[PDB]
Amino acid sequence: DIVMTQAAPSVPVTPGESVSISCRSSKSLLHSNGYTYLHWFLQRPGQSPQLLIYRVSNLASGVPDRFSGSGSGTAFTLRFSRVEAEDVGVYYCMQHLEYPFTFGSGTKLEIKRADAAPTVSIFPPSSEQLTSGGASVVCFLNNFYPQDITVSWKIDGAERSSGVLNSWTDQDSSDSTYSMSSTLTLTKDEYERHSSYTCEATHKTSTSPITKSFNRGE
Amino acid sequence: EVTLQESGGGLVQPGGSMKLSCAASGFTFSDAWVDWVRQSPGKGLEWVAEIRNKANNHATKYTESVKGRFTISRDDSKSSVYLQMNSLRAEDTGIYYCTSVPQLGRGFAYWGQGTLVTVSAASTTPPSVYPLAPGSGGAGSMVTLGCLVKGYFPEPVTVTWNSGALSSGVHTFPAVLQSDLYTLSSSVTVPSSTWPSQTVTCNVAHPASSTQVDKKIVPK
Ligand SMILES: C[N@H+]1[C@H]2CC[C@@H]1[C@@H](C(=O)[O-])[C@@H](OC(=O)c1cccc(O)c1)C2
Repeated sequence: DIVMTQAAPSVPVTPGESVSISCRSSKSLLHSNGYTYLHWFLQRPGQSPQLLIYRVSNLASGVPDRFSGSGSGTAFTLRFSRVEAEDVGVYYCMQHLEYPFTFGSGTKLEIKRADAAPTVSIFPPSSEQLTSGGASVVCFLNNFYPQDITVSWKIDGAERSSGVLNSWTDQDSSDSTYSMSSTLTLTKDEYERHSSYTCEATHKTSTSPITKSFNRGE
Repeated sequence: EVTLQESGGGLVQPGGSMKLSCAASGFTFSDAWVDWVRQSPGKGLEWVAEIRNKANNHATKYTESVKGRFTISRDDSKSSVYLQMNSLRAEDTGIYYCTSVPQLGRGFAYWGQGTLVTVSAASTTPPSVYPLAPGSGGAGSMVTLGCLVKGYFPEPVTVTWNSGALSSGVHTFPAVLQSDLYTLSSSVTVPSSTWPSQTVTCNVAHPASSTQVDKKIVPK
């Protein structure tokens, strides 16, 4: 099997500048007919892959002029003349020379922007859920940057770790921010033994934790 | 207008069998070579199988891990290609996409939207949908509302706000799985001059169970 290598798992870049992504093949992709069988694909979050460049340097129809490709033998490069915020996604190279056809692991393009503090919202269980015997407390930490953030849950001051469900969105294609959802799963019974519920976030935009809480007894 | 459309995915029992279909249009299907590629966490994109055109004797090629279990075929009179999968294992779980090489040297020029295959002995279960309204009072300029979707299986569920009318400040997070099955949340941020004066509704559809639920977000 031909091994396709994309060293960088991701590359940070600021909108407006040019950047390149590289790919290497364990074997020459030059065919007898004289064509070099290496293609580049883009996969935006939640969508199917899409062809950008076929056979090293041919732009597919509909692909923006800012993309170009180069290389030969076993080293290839994908360049952006000017990067745009909407270029967020994962870029894959693929050899189409021998079976089985193989893909590189991909390189995610990350757009750098100004720091953005998360907007934190906490939500007590809906009464509909309580009548059902459940008590999920939800916390949304939205539109922040950079991507790393830490969330802590406190119940009456003491930290809880089990029963916490965390989910993250990909970088937004328009404002380049990230968002996170954190859910504390409790039973109606557990929920009622306590009163203070706290969603605490630690992000680089603040020295002290961002704190949001409410009290069941209200 | 070029398009490839897959169908036939869903929940399937381990050791069971399933057939995926791909319908083409907008290009000379009979000249094209058609392939299936799947995607899963860990392996990323993985080539699965290929069937050539008639001039090339309809020859098939398969990746090692599916040889003997999967069978690819095509029907040019219907501009379709099929992927028959037998003895399904948990490792076959993933998104399957149909793609084609329309002409020599073109690469995988066209791709379908993909269809999710989940191999599991668990059973289909509909979701419960809970509206999430703010505790305190707004103001202040913007208000964030939410929708909690839990207890369903398998994926996916589609969530929209006001039947699609509200799309801008929406974040629908990836589902999380544990003992209560899948739990997914979605939030929407709107001006405080929009809610609660105007009606904000969460619309949830779970194809697998044919469940549809519309829950209004009311001030608590
Ligand atoms: C190294 N080659 C070999 C194996 C992969 C790649 C590919 C290529 O050369 O493009 C193949 O052929 C097609 O995919 C093809 C050929 C004729 C018509 C058509 O629609 C598609 C021939």
